[PDB]
Amino acid sequence: ELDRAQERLATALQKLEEAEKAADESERGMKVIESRAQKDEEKMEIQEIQLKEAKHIAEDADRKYEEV
Amino acid sequence: ELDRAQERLATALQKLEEAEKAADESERGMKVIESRAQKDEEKMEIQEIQLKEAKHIAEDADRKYEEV
Amino acid sequence: DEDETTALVCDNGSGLVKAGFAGDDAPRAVFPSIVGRPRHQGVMVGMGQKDSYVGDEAQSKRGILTLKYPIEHGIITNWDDMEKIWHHTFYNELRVAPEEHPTLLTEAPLNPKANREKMTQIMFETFNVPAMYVAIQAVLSLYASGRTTGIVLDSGDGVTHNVPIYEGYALPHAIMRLDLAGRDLTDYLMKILTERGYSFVTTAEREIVRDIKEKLCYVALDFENEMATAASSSSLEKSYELPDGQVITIGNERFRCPETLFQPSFIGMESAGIHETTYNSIMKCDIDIRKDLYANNVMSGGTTMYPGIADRMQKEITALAPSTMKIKIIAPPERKYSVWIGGSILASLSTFQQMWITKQEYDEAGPSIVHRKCF
Amino acid sequence: LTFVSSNQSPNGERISKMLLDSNPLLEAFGNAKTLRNDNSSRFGKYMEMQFNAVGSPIGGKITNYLLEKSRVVGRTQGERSFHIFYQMLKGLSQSKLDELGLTPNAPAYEYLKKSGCFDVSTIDDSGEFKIIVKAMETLGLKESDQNSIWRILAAILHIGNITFAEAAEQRTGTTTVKVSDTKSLAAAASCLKTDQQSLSIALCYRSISTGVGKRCEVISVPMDCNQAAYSRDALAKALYERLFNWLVSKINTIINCTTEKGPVIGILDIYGFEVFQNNSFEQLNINFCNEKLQQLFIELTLKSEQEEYVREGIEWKNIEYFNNKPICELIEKKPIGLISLLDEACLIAKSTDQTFLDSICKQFEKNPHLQSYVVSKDRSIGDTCFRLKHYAGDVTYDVRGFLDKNKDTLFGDLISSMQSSSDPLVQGLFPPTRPEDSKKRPETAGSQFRNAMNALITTLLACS
Ligand SMILES: Nc1ncnc2c1ncn2[C@@H]1O[C@H](COP(=O)(O)OP(=O)(O)O)[C@@H](O)[C@H]1O
Ligand SMILES: [Ca+2]
Repeated sequence: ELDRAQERLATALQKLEEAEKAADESERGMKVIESRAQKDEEKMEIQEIQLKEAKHIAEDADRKYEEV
Repeated sequence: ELDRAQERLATALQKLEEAEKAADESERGMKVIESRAQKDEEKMEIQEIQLKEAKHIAEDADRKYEEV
Repeated sequence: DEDETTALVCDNGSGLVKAGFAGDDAPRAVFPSIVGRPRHQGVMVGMGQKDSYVGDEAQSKRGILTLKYPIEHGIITNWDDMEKIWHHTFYNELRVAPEEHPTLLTEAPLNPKANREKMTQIMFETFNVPAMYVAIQAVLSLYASGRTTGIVLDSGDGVTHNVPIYEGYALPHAIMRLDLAGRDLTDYLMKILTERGYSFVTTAEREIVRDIKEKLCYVALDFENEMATAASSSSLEKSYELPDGQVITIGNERFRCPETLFQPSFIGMESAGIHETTYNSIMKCDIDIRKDLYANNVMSGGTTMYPGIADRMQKEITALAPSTMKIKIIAPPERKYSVWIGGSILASLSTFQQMWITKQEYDEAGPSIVHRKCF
Repeated sequence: LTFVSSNQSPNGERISKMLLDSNPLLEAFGNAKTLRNDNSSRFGKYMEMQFNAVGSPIGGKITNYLLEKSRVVGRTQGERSFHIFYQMLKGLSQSKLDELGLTPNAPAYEYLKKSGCFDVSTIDDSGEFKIIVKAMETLGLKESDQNSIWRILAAILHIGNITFAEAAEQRTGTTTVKVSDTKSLAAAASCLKTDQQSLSIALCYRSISTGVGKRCEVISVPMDCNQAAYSRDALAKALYERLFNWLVSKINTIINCTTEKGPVIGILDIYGFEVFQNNSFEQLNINFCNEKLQQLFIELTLKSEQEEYVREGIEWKNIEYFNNKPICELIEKKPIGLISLLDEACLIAKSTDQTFLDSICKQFEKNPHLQSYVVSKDRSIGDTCFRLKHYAGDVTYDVRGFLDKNKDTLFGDLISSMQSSSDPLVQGLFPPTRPEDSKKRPETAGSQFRNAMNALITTLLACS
C-alpha cells in the first residue's frame, strides 16, 4: 500500500505543479489580452466621437449646399 | 511510513483541487475576455471603414459646395 | 402570503420549462422538458420502473433513459406522456395546487386548432383550472425590453418566428414559421462527427451535444477567409476533456454546423435564410414604415447567444435593404428569458382579465370557447 | 390615562416626563419644512404603546408605510429634505468631515446641487446641532454610539453621490452607464473596501442564471438608461427605509422595559392637507392616504358604531346613510381598476406617464368621480393634465415623475453581492435577514405598495 501511496504522491505533486503553472500562464495570457482590450475599447470610443463629427460636418455641408 | 505518506497525500490532493480550481477560473476568464477582444476588434474594423467614409463624404460635400 | 391570492407564472419550450412563484421577475425552477423509459428495464424490482425519468432526476442519469421527446416544434408525437410532465411541474417543484392559482402558458404561433381544445381538456376537466390563458410567444417579450416600436424574431430550440410587432398583432400575415432550431442542430452533429472518429449514436448522449455546443461553438464571419486559416492550428482546435474521458479537439467543427443557420441549403430545405425572410415580412407592410424598423431590431432567444450572431446580421441586411438611415439591432445580452420577463408583465396586469378563460366560460360556449373569444 | 391609572413608583412619574420631552424630539424626525407649511411632517406612523400589569406604560414599537423615499434626492425648488441632515453638515468640524469623506463644497455634490439652496436665515444650523446631541444623549445615544451610527450614514452618502455620466458604449444614439467621476464611485466602494470595478459588474449589469440548484452570478446585461437610473434610485432609497426602521427599533431596545410585560395600544399620526395652485404626482398619493382615512371613519364611526346599536339591545331601524362610496374603492382593487390599470401602464416600460393618462380615460370617463378636458369642457384643465374628484372639490394633477417616482422596486440581484461582505456596516445595512417583513421578496412594485396599505387595513377590522 505504501508503494501505491508514494506513486499517487508523485503524480499528485507533479500535477499540482502543472496546475499551478497553468494557472499562472492562463493569468499571464489574461493580462496581456485585457490590456489590449482596454486599449481597443478606448480607441474605438475616440473614433465614434470623430465619426459623429464627421457626419455632422458632412450634413452641415449638404444643408449649406442646398442654400446656395 | 504509510501513515505519514497518507497524511501527506491527503493535503496534497487538497492543494491539487485548489490549484485546478484556480486554473479553471483563470482559463475561463482569459477565454471570455479573448472573445470580447475579438468582438471589439471586429467592431473597430467595421467602424474604421465608416470613419473614413464619413470623412471622404464630408470632403466631397465641400468640393461639391465649392463648385456651386 | 397576506398579500393577494391565486397567482403564478410559467413558460415551456424545447429546452427548459421556465416557471416560478407568484409575482416573480425571474424563474425559480427550470428543468428539461424530457421524458423516457428504460431501455435497461430499471432492475424491474429496484422499482416498477414507470416514471419515464423526467426532471432533474432524468437529466442526472441519462444512460438508463431512452429520451424520447414529446413536442418537437409544433407537432406533439404523443399527448399521453404529457400527462406526467405537468404532474411533475405544479406538484413537485412549484409546490402549489393547480386547483387554485391561475396559469400563463405560451403559444407556439400558428399551432393546430385541434391542439388548443385538447390542452384545455387536460386542465379544466382534469386539473380543474378556473382561470388561465396561453399568450403568443413573441409579443410577450416586446413589453419587457421596453420596446413599443420594433420587429421581433424570438426563437431558441422550438420554431423560428419572424413577428413584426411594433404597432399591431394579428393582421396581415408578415409572419413565418421554420422548423430549424435547437434539436435540428443537436441531431446534425452526430452525422458530420462520423468523419472524426466520433459518433453520439443514441438520443441519450445526443442531448449532451447541446451542452458542449453552448460553451464553445461559434459562427464564422466569412467562411472563405477562415478556410485558409485552417492551416494555422491556433484559433481552431481546443482541448475539451469529455467528463468521462475522451478529448475532442473541436476547431473547424465549431463554425461548420452553425453555417447551416444562414444556409438552410445544407439540409434539403428551400427555406430562405433568417435575413431573407425578414425582407419578406417587411415588404408587405407600408413603404413609409421601414426607416423605424431598421433603427431597432429585437433579436431574442438562446439561439442569439453564440459568438458572431448580431454582427453578421448587420452585414447581410444592409445589402438587400435600404441604405440611408442608421441600422441598429437590439439583442439583449441575455435575450433568452425575454419571454419570461414579459410573462411577469402580463402576469401582473388586470386588463389581462379580458383575455383568460374562466371556469364557467368554457361550459357556456362549449370547447370552442378558446377560438371564439381568443385569436 | 395617568392619575386615573396609578402612582407610587418613582420610575412612573419620571417616564411621564421623558414622553413629554419627546415633543421636541418628534419635532425633528417626522417633521420637515415644505414650500408652504413649515411644520409639515410627511410619513405614515403607527406607534404602539405597551403597558404593564398595573396599568402604566413600559415601552413601544414604531411602524412606517412606504416612504416618500425620493425626498432625499429629488424635490420641488425651494423645498428641503429632512432637517437632521443639513443640521449635521454645518455642525461638525472639517476635521471630522474629512473622516466621513465630505469636502467643504456643497455645489460639488449632486443630491444637494439638485436643490440649489443651503444657507437659510430663518433656521440656525450651528445652534440646532448641539440640541440634537442633547436629544440623543438624553434618550440613550452616547457619542460613542453616535459615531458608530454616522459611519453607516456616511457610507450611504458615498454611495449616494454618484449620478453616472454618458457611457459611449453603444453605437448610434442610445447608451449604457459607465463611471467618469471615478473618485465618487470609488468612495462608494471605499467604505465597503472592495474592488471598485467588480462592484459595478453586478449592479449596473443584471446577472441571472438559476435552474436546478439556485443561481450563478457573473454573466449579465447592460441595461438601458431608464432601468439604469431606476436601479440607482431603488438602491440609494431602499437602504434608508431599512435604516429608519432599524434606527427607531434599535433605540427602543434600550428604552423598552424588560422588568415586565403587558397589553398594547396603538396611536396614529400622518401628514397634513396641503393644496398648491399647481399639483403633481406626490399630491395623488397623499390624497390617496386621506381616501382611506375618510373610509376609515366610514368603516368605524358610520359602520362599526352602527353595529353597536343592535349589540346594546336597542329598537333600531335601518336609516338611510350616504353610500359606502365604493365607486372610489371598487375602482381600485379588483380587476379593471385605477391602481389595477396603473400597474398595467407602468409595466409597459416604454409607455410614459403621458400615455398612461389616455389609458384611464378610455377605461372610465363614465364611472362617477373622474373627468378631463376632452369630456368635461373646462379650460382650467391643461392639455397634459386631468381632473379627479375626492370629497367636496376638484383637484387637477400633473404628470411629471410618476414612473421613477412610483415603481422604485429593488431586486435581490443587487443586494446579494453586498450582503456577502464581512463588516458590521456593510452587512449592517441589511439587518439579520427579514425584520418581520418578507414572505416573498422579489415582487414588481405595484403589489409592494399594496402591502403597506393592506397591512394597515387588516389590523383595523379586528380592534376597537
Ligand atoms: N448563453 C447561452 N449560450 C448558448 N445557448 C444558450 C445559452 N443560454 C441558453 N441557451 C440554450 O438555449 C436553449 C433554450 O432557448 P429558448 O429560447 O428558451 O428555447 P425554446 O423557447 O425553444 O424552449 C437551450 O438549448 C439552452 O441550452
Ligand atoms: Ca417555444
